Amino acid sequence: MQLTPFLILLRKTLEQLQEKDTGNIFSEPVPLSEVPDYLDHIKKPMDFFTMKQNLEAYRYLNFDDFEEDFNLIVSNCLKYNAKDTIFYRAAVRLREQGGAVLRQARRQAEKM
Ligand SMILES: O=C1CNc2cc(Br)ccc2N1
Repeated sequence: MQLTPFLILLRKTLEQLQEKDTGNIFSEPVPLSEVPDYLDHIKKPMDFFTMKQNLEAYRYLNFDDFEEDFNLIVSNCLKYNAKDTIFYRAAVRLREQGGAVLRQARRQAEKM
């Protein structure tokens, strides 16, 4: 496949995913000022802005690795936060809704 169409597809998929983050709690790195003990539990932080940066740095050359970092956004949040928190439920919703976005984008990818 050709790189340029693939990357415009990842750009579109990334904005579709970011759209699901209505609370805007995944679109920027978790502020270590608000959450000082965060990197004590979270080995690799991830967020949609970082993903965009990674995309443009050509770090995503297949959907698996793109999807890998999205999954980090979700799993980091499930790991750090108690089940009874808004944050945890947000991550579950993102897993669900983002999963559907990803399945479709992958389908368009398979077409390529
Ligand atoms: O796990 C998280 C996801 N994002 C976030 C943003 C702020 Br602001 C504060 C805490 C978190 N924790």
